[PDB]
Amino acid sequence: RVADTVGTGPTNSEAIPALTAAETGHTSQVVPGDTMQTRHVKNYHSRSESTIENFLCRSACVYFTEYENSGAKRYAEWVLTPRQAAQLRRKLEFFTYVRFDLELTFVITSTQQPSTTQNQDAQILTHQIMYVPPGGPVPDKVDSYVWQTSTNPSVFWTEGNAPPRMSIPFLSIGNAYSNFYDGWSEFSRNGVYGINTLNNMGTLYARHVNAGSTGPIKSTIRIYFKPKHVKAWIPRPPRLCQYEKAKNVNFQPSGVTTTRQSITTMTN
Amino acid sequence: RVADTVGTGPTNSEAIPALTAAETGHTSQVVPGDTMQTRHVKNYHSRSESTIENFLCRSACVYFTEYENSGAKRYAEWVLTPRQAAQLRRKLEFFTYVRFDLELTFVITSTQQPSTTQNQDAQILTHQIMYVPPGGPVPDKVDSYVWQTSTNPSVFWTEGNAPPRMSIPFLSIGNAYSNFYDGWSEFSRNGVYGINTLNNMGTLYARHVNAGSTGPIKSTIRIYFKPKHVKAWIPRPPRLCQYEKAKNVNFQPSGVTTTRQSITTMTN
Amino acid sequence: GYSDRARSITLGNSTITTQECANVVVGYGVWPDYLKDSEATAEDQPTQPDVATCRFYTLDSVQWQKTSPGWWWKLPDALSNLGLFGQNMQYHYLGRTGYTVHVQCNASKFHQGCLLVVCVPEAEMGCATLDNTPSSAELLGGDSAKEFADKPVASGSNKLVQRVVYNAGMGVGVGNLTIFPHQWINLRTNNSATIVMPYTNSVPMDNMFRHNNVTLMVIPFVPLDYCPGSTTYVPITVTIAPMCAEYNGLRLAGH
Amino acid sequence: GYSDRARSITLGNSTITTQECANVVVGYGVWPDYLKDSEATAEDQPTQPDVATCRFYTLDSVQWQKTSPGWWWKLPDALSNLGLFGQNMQYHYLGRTGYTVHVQCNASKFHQGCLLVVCVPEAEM
Amino acid sequence: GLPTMNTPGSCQFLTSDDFQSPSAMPQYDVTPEMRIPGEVKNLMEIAEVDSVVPVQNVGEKVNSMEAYQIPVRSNEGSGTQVFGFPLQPGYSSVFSRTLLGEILNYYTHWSGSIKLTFMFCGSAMATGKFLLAYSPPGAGAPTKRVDAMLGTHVVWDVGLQSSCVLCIPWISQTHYRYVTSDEYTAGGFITCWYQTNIVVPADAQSSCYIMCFVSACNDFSVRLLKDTPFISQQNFF
Amino acid sequence: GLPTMNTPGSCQFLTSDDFQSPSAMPQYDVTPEMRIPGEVKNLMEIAEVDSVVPVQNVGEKVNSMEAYQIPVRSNEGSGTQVFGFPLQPGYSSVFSRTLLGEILNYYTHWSGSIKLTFMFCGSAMATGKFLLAYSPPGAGAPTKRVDAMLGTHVVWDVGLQSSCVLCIPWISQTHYRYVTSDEYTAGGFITCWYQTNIVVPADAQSSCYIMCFVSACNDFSVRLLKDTPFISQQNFF
Amino acid sequence: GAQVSTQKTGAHIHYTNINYYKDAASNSANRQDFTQDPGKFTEPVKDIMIKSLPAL
Amino acid sequence: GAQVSTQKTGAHIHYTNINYYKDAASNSANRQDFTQDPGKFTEPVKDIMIKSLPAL
Amino acid sequence: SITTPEEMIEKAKGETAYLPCKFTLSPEDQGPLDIEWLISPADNQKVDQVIILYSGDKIYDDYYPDLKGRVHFTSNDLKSGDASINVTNLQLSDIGTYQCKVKKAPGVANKKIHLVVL
Repeated sequence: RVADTVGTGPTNSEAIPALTAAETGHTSQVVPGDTMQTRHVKNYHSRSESTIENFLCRSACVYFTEYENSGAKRYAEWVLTPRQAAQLRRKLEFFTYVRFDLELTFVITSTQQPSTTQNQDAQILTHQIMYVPPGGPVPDKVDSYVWQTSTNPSVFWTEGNAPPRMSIPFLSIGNAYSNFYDGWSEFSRNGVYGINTLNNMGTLYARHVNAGSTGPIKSTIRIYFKPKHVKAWIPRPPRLCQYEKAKNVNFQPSGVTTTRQSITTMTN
Repeated sequence: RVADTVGTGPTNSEAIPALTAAETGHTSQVVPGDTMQTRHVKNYHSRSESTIENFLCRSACVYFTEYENSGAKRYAEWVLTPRQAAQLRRKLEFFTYVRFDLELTFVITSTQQPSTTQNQDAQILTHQIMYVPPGGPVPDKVDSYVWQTSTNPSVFWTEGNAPPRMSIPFLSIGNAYSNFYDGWSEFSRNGVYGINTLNNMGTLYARHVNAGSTGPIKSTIRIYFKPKHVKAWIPRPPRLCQYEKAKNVNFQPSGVTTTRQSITTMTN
Repeated sequence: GYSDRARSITLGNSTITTQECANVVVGYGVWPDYLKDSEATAEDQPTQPDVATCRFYTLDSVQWQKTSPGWWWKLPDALSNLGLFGQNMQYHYLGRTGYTVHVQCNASKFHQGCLLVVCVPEAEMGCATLDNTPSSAELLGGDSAKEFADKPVASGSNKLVQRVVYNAGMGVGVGNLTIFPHQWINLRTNNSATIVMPYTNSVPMDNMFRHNNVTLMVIPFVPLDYCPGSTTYVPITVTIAPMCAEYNGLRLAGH
Repeated sequence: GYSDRARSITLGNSTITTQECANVVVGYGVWPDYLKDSEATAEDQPTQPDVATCRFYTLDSVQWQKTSPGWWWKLPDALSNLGLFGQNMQYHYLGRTGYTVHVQCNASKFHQGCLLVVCVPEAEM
Repeated sequence: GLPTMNTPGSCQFLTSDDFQSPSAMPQYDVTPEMRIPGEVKNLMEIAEVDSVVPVQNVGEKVNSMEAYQIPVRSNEGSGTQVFGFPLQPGYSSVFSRTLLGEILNYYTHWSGSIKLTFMFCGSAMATGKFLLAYSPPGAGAPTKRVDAMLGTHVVWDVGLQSSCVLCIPWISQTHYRYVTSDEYTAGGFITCWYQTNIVVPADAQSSCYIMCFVSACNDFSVRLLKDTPFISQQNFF
Repeated sequence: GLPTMNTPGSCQFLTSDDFQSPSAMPQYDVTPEMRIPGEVKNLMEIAEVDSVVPVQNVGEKVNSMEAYQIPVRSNEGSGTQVFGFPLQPGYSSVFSRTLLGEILNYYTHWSGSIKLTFMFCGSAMATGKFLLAYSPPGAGAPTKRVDAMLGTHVVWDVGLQSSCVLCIPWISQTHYRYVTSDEYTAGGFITCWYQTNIVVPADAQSSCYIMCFVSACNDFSVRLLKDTPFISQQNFF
Repeated sequence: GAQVSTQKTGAHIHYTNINYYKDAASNSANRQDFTQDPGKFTEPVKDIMIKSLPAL
Repeated sequence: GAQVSTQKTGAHIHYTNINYYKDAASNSANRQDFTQDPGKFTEPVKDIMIKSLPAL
Repeated sequence: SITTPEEMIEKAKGETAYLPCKFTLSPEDQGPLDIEWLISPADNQKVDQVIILYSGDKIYDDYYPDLKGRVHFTSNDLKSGDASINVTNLQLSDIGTYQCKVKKAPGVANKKIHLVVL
């Protein structure tokens, strides 16, 4: 809920709430009643939707890639990082350190490519998505022995069913993930600035278990990241300029804000 | 959970914990505090994921074979043995005797083969998987009378549905399965060395219940083995060289480990 | 009968005295303290010099001209070559410390100007190349103060930090910098700004060489102005004192 | 069932282990301790690093030849360029410290020899 | 074997749903929580912190530190307007980029009071009096100091106290407004005039500047979570 | 007839799941449990057992029993280095094949102390003193015995007691490290020097060897179960 | 072991939730967690400042 | 006959499980079974060896 | 990750140009290391032409005729982050764009160097 307005009457006194000093870095926190006559009001409005759990706990598409049932490209590999999509990324960059659980949902759709192949019979396509931990072996080819997934979590999905969903616990050698790292990985400071061993989750591999049809088919996989049980520390100013590279906060200088015809102008 | 570090101070005394004898075969078990000054630390780390149930209870692909809806090969037969796949096998070979429950999951995918057949109409393909106990009759042909499965457990699966799954109780004439058998089945020692009547489960038969379409179709079945309620006895050293034959521990001599430029070298 | 705008801070063998101050900003309400036995990780006993390491270290002054864009400092890096503090980290692998930033600047009633003193943790700065990262020398200036650029830095193939004052090198609005602990010096009301910062990092302790926990930035929103016959040269001295410092991982000196 | 000629001393992050020692001579019966508030003179608070300064510092070895006359060291001077201890005094006017001297030398049963280890305060030469 | 009947909405993926999913890694021990300062539990706390607002956002000034500063001087006249802007924190260019405006762009409705703090940045000898004022909707933006006085106003006198705070009271027909520009839910007009002329002594600048800080009150709320237009992307990074 | 609604993740096969399945054979009596020695209930117990480590893994020595042995001798010099290797049990070649290294390859993170036991394998008349030492990260591998002494070190004297144990303390910024090689989470450097020269009598070998045993402490844990790269397969057996 | 909690309702009813996984990170989001503490960001000053009293 | 147990949670909540088969080998894995007894592998010696006392 | 991937090197004729392509690998990277040095000519003729290739722990020095026995890897480790080449005889033709590719699955890193000879 929120604070209720308090009724006030005309007051003549030495007390001066409005006068203050902004140099102290202290917010004035002056209610409307201090500077004007108000009427008692019983506010029933509640700050429920402005909470971090409500703000950050929504599914947002972070990356979509495609693969084929034939040809050179037969499998797709993506390393887990949320800086791929500007939207979810900007919301996350609001704070310095964030600790949260992760929920992954994948939407897979297959589109038949143009071909001269005739008498095409298609069998229900089955897709396998394998998650590889950091330092784990990565499959060289689509028909590699790695796809055994003995100790690697993997999900098998058949088309016409609800999208596959799995819940990942917070993984970080450090106490919390770091959105911004100031420094170099090397003790000699001769490496890419801002690189951190933190925020490393894993790599996702997606392929077709079976060819399905003689004719060519291309499938696109979209990865959705929904934060859960989120925690935030040290709030910082929101991004003002468009993101150029995921690896570095490199930006192009941008006008503080939009202009107007002149001061004293009530319109844009 | 794990042990908490204990704070220590400089000590001058006759007691000599670091000095010991490795000939006794006894691990020294010396904490950091015995040889240096430490600060009290309240460790909250827990050895949960290192348990045998957590280590071995994961689904791992052990064998995949294919069959057709026409032609010579119409059914596929595989005898139950986990030595087919090196991954799951190496994890199991960590101990000498292991007793555990077994869970089987099968993933079946059908791919249309190239053909000159025209006007191909496909009907939802139904696959039958039959488990045969040791000493049970084995079907000679796809349309044999054995597929009645009166006393043989069998599962019927239709494409577009979740993969079929069944739970098998520990089966072994002996008290526990034996990973390594030293000896001969024959009292006269004139037979294949290491053969044991133990670890014999059964044979799996997979076929298409109906042809489905005039055009040729080939389906591949993958068998997954997930151990449950596992127990381990007598730990042994992990495999150092690549597996050659499932039947015998035959190996090719392999370098103890990788080499480096010289001793005193900090890199590979 | 004490005065609200009168104060004195005593750390080690150094004392600062201000007769015209606004107040003291204690970070996010947390006062510098040592590591507890529950949140610690390094099993070895921590070494705390306390008197030698924690004391006021005065850096070189800067000149506040009418066109001065702004200046910035790396708190861990700045004191790396000064006193025992600098020596201590040279011989220690890990280091955890808090700071008290007392920016000093004075002018006559006739002089009019305004400055912003703010401590920004993890201030990752951008680079003009838009493909490379800023060089160590450009980002870090030990025994010096790195300055901001009014006009945008030229884009080319090199490692130069975008010194744009309005984006401040972090690609964010300069006006939104008040979210972090900060204080304002106006030559009509303030003569100094004092800020106390608690140690803030994801990990319990971290390397003090390749990693910088906080960054001090002094930016004038309203420029320095005065009539002729007045004092043209106006300096700014920054005094930083470590608080509750402690180190772990004794080794041969170096980086 | 400990052995009389077996010992181990742990200071800071360094540990020495001897499996053939005679005993330990504690000066004139006084064990190194800090300055009391009654016998002190400097009014300023003393700084005690403790873990960094107090730890074993191994000096360069010497060769014991058949004609070796003898060797000598200045304890405060010897450690002036080693570790934080050396750095600490470089930045401090006054300094008060105690020491533990562990001379090490080993030889086979067949080898025969004899050495004298002694600490002489104020050895004006 | 329990009889079950599915309902409309089965096997569907709603981005904003709250269901339970299986864990990809079972029995995983996460790192213990560590005490980190400035923990945030609600977005409003961030929006209650004063943010510098660039009132003079005109021409090339938005590319310089001059946009934030507000000019005042000694003029042989009275009743002149220091500045003027509408009460549109979500839509107006002046507030669209403030900590308040940046947060108000992820929500559809907003209801509460707004605090405006003005800090005189002149010399100690410089003195003056201004008329900070807020005018309700349904009346044309006041053009003279006579018209502006009618609405909520605060006479500010330069003094040892560096800043004076003007608190815009919440005066609306409906319980909430719209962050996007909307004629029906008109906010109001905020203007500043010269109550008295700036007075300076000899060998002292007659041209000074002012700083504006905008934060929210203890009765400010937002609703309907929506995406922010500002951030744009044509390809992945 | 109960109304039901499916959610995202229905009819999916997650390898690491914990659900109930029907029994292929109903009412089956299994063989009664028998008491077998050396029962294992946790992988860590196996990893706490001393494992011989081949420090001298150079050239063709890895194909012989010489890789495990470490050479020492009587040399007219002092302060020389017996050996040197980094603290990387999961990645370093020296520890990649030990009982500890073999188990650390199925996990991603590892956090705890490590015990190194050195057993002198010379004659009874042979005597000597070595300086076992561990140096923290952020400093170059020590090149002389002066530099090495600065870090955690243990003076070892040959005596009736055959072996001396060096316990590497856990000194890391983060709570865990990475089993795979990683620059950010640098472990440290372990080196051995000659505190005193080896001294032997007449008609006695001046060349001896040492054995190293590496085990984990009572505060060692691992996380993130992953597959081991070592085992490879191109076809079924 | 069912947890009964109050549904989000307007001003001027109940729901039952059970956990089917022991993982706990497999649970739903804590939507009903409204706590406010802006004092640190708004006033992180050392000496408390009363509004009635003048700042300096 | 529902069994309520504690979920795996971090340091520094509950789940209900029912068995729908009488087979019992049809149950889920016993993930929460953490027991440590390395004494047999580390020290299988006949005479207990105290660290303070010298080995031989 | 390659340090300063975009850069420009200026050297006089016959001065031996050293091109630095030092990289750093992430934990996920576990695939075979493949280095590929491809040169784009300033002549405006066919571009993306390879000069020197390092794969399967072996080196190939014959993919571009003009540079015959002139391109050698500066470091002999190569697995180490440092993967640099140096042209011994700088010539007027040398002017062009040189691209360095470090491919270790998952993740590919590329560095582009503009070479000008005075």
